[PDB]
Amino acid sequence: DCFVVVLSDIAHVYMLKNGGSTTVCFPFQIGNAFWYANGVILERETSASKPIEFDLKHKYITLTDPMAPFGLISI
Amino acid sequence: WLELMDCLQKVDDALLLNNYLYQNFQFKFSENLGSQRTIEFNIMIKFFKLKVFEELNGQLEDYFEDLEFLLQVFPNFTFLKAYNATISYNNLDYVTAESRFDDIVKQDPYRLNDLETYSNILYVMQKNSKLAYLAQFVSQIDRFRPETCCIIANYYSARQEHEKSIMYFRRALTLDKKTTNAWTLMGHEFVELSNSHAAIECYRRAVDICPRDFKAWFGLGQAYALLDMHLYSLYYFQKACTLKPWDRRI
Amino acid sequence: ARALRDISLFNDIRKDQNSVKYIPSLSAYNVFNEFPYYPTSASQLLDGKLDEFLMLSEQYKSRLPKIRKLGWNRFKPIGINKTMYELEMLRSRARA
Amino acid sequence: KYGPLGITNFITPYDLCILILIHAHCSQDNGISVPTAVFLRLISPTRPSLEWNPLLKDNSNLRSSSIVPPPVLPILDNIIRILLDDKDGNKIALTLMGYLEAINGLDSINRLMMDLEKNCLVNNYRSMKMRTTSTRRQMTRASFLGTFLSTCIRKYQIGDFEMRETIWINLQNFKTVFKHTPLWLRFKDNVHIQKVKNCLLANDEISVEDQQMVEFFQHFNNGNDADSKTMNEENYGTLISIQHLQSIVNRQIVNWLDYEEQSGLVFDLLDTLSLNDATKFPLIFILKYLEAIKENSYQTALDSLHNYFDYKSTGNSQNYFHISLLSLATFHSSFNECDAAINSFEEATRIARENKDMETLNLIMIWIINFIEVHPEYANRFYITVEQIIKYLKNSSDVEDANIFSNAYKFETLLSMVKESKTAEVSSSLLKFMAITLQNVPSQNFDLFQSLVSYEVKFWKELGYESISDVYEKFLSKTSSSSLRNYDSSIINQDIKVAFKALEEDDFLKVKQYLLKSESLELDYDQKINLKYLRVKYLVKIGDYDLSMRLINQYVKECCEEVADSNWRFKFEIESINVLLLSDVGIRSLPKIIKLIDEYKEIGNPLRCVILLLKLCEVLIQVGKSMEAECLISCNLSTILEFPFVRKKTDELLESLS
Repeated sequence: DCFVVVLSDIAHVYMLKNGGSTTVCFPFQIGNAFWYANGVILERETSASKPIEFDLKHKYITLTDPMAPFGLISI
Repeated sequence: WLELMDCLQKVDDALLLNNYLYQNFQFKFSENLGSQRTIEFNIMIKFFKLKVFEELNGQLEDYFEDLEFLLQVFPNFTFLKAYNATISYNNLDYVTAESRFDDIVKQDPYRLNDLETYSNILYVMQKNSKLAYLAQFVSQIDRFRPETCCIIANYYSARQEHEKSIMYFRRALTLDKKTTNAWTLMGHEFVELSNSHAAIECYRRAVDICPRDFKAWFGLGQAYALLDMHLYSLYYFQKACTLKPWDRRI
Repeated sequence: ARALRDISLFNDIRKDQNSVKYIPSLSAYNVFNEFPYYPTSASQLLDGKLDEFLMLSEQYKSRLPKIRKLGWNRFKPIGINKTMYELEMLRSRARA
Repeated sequence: KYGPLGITNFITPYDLCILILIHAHCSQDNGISVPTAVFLRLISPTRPSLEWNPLLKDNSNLRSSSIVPPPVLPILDNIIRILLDDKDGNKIALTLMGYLEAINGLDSINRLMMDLEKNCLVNNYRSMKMRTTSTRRQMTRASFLGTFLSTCIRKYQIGDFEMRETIWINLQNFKTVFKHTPLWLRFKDNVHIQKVKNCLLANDEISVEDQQMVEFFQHFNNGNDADSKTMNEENYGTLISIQHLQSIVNRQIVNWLDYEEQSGLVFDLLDTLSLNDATKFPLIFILKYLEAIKENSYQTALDSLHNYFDYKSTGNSQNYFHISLLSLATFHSSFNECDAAINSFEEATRIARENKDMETLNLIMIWIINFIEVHPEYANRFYITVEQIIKYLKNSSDVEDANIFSNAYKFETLLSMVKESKTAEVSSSLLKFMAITLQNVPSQNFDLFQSLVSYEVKFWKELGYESISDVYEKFLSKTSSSSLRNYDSSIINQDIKVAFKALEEDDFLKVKQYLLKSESLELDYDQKINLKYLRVKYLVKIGDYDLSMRLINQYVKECCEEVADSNWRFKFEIESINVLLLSDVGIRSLPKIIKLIDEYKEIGNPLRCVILLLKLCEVLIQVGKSMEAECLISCNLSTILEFPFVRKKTDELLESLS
């Protein structure tokens, strides 16, 4: 039972029911983050500056628990 | 340019300025000579690319084709080679960087600007006779540069003379307070003295200068880990995790 | 901190029933000489914390006579083969 | 009055203000004697050292028996407002005003230093009586002002000319700040300033030639703004010594924990430190730590807490690592983490053994049961049972304990009360704790004195005598709470009592909304049971009993296994009795009530026997045998009116029998 806050590229996972706090990094910048059952879906930052360029091959990251490595979506 | 590079804080800021330099930026063609006001054939923009992109260790773009272009125009420029050697240093490629640095000393024997990494390479490389040679030679030029007071301390640290080596690190920082890398080394030099109390402050100042120091967090975490306070050091190790997650050692 | 004896009651009953190593701090290390400062007495150690004013006061007291004490010992003028340290030594013996 | 703040080991502009006053008092030429209250407010904060541990000790000695005025900030505006209050204080305030106008240069500053040391200060009283030819009062070194002035003189001969230049630049900066104030305008002209100023400016030795260019050196240095000012390094607006800063913050945190102070001024100056004073003055970090707890910030508090323990440990040559972990454990217990604190505390015991010092273990052992007292459900997790500690502390020593035994006996009283021991032993044990606490000073040990009142009110309330409980209740402090138990616990506790009043006043809407807050708040165990008990009583009022009956017994079942709390086992038991008999079926409770009757007859608690008596009479009147209940209530009617809160149930039964 943990409350998670996601920054631009860093996530803080504070245990509320029991335990301390944890923190995880990410391969790149994150646009947004959406919760799903047992994990979070992370969307890459698309464009910033005013040139508008973006990536499309893979921009979504699935993680179950903070310590385990990330996973890739399938479409 | 240096004052402009200093105000940058994060890599995303560099991309914002780099775009601004490309679309809506142009020089006064009247003042500058012809065939130079073009952004693609400029030189400072190139030197800006090599500078900001790597000291902040940001994501590289338009960096390769520029680097070889500057090596062609400037084959004997001392600053580039030391920067080129520093690139080898930043990638944990010590053997090749040593060959790169050896050209600087032979070609330009009096340059107390990037030698701090040279004596930094030699300390990890071991070979005390060579360090004793460098320490005697560098101190002979002048003892007032920030670097000249960090090279000697490294030579004095290898000889297990700690009460003297601890002195030069404080000296090396006083000449130029921007060299925060000497804070972590000064902290380490307390640990070998079996003085954990003094070490804690030396490491702690380093993070207070700039919180994004992986070296300072790691050096402060160990000093508690050497003592029995294992859990009290867990937070410090956790903080260092976020700086360089992609490391087996941490 | 009454120690159970400053209490008059329990002190009265007892009569009837009868029938530190020092380690240097970061500020202690100075710039000029690699030898750290060693406090002379426990009074300068305030609850284990080194008083920066008190220690620097002793430093001024040490350096002050050092200027007057300059000429002693090594210094030798030209034309005189004996230093002034024993000028006052024989002068002391002169009256005594 | 605001400005950049910086620690200075030299003559602060504040220090000369005291030096100005002591010169007027000793000179005795003007016949102006500064009131003793004025000196005690100014010099006393400068006196060295008070010390204050982060936690594990609250106002053990910091509390002053006599209430003291707050320390004074280093602004000329604040100092004058002290002297200005008196009807003749304008004479005293103007004396300081004239002197600060008379001292226009560094040489003049040196004139004051030379005057005091050669004539005013005196080595010892034995030369006092032989100096009867002095026209000025003389001071001994060991006196209150003598020891102060000696440090100030020592602090003047210690620096070079660089030190004195900074002295005069800031004072003019300090002086000109007051010039642009409304108070200065009221004192624009006072004729007495010119009189007192001319008293000391005399014997200037030149008035025709040097003074034209004497003005030039000052004016050119000063910011005339006619041209661009001479460029100089940025200078701090206020200079304070370490000791003076220690007194302001200690007063601020004590005042915040539970003559008007300036919270705004103190906080702004403390935020402009150059990051090196914080290392020399580690207590600035914890001042944020107390503030961080107030808004209930987790990450912010931990960094400040860790920061305070990195700087303090190195300065103190004694090992203080064994104190840092438990305090962090204490911080962990404040946020109801509980389990995380246990692992942190466990490692504190191992480090203490390595130090091989006996005195710290008692501090560790005292912290043990204080944590268990707040959270009794964790008594099994510790490596030492609570009974083991009481046996050790009772025979700990005969000297150098003072407060250990006062602590030791109160923990036995809580266990005896929880263990539902015989009332003879509980009173005797409480007697031991009351006698030892009041023997020494109770004011300084405010924490245990409050805990005495909390136990004694609880002890006597359990006996059923509200008259005794009321007298001690006026002494229990509110909103004070205690350490290592949250910070909003006082607000919640006050809210519980409101809810109980609302149940009696039939404010079902208010309690229903509060019960919604209960399920998602983090509460202390003592707070958990009350709301757990509050929920049972509310459901009885509504009328739905199937859920409450299944709910009440699970509570008591876990009120006998998780925590061996007998008092809460009894209190939970009677609602089930009330639930049964209210549903016209109380015969099922007959086996249960009798097991408690003879059980509590041996114990001898009169409130326990009578409450069971009312339930027994109430059972007998709903069966159709009210005849004998009247006979039984008649013989015991005398001894059941002694308890006030049962009279309402007692009187109500009387009209029913009629």
